[PDB]
Amino acid sequence: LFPPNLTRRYFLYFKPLSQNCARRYRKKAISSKPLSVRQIKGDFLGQLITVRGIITRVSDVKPAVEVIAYTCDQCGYEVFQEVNSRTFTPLSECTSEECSQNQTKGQLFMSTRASKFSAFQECKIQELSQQVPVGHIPRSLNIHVNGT
Amino acid sequence: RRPQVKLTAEKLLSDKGLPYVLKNAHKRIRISSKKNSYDNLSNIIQFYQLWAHELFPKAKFKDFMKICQTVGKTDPVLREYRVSLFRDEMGM
DNA sequence: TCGTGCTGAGTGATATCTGCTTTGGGTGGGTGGGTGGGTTGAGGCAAT
DNA sequence: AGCAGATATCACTCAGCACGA
Ligand SMILES: [Zn+2]
Repeated sequence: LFPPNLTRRYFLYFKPLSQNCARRYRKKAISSKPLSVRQIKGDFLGQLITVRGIITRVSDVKPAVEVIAYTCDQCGYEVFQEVNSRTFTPLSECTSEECSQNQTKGQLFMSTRASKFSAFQECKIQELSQQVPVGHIPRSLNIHVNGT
Repeated sequence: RRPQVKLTAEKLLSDKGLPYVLKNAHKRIRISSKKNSYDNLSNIIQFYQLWAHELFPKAKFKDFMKICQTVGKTDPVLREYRVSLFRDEMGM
């Protein structure tokens, strides 16, 4: 009746494959191999990789909304919405069974008390001096930090 | 091309409706000689308004009243029901 | 003067289709403004 | 994609008459 993420009270993270363990079992550890910002290309998208560099900027901790809870003035029921994007369109009209049945036009109002939020921080990582080629300018890559 | 919701005789006669009013309307309503007249009027209107809301959320109270009026004037089944009620009470 | 349809066209109303425009950046302009943002670098000028 | 204006097709109210009571 409610999204699974709403009641979750934990965060999940992946620890890269240690080089020692990979070499013990005769395997290559792509995830734990350090890379520069330049070496991160478009073919690496969607993979678990490691980046080596110097942090140049960290933003303030802000709440990022994941599940939004609404209320019906007429119905008396609660609605939920899942956010997985930069932007979202708020609900305006009730979708409950009661409302629908009865034909009652009830407006939805946002409720921040019952919503789910996660701490968000945006950081910038820049190339080290020894990683830049000859006659090149350093590059930076954005970092998104969520949870604990 | 969408059927409108109406306070039909069917509705009125359901378990949530007139039978509901008869079953539990003396317990909740109480006119007190020690209370102000406005308070008694508000209590009666409170009970009937909550019942109406439960029954037929679309309309307001006054609107509900009006609708009730028209339904009662028009519907022949409702008339039967009412008469039945009255008859059964007169037989007691 | 109540009840029950049959007629009815009027007075709605609400469920239902037809056209912008936007972000921001010169792939809309300077007869939309510079107090709605951009905006660091070079250049010419007056007071110094 | 979202929003504001508009068209047109959807019902509902007061209107009034025939039968009989
Ligand atoms: Zn509702």
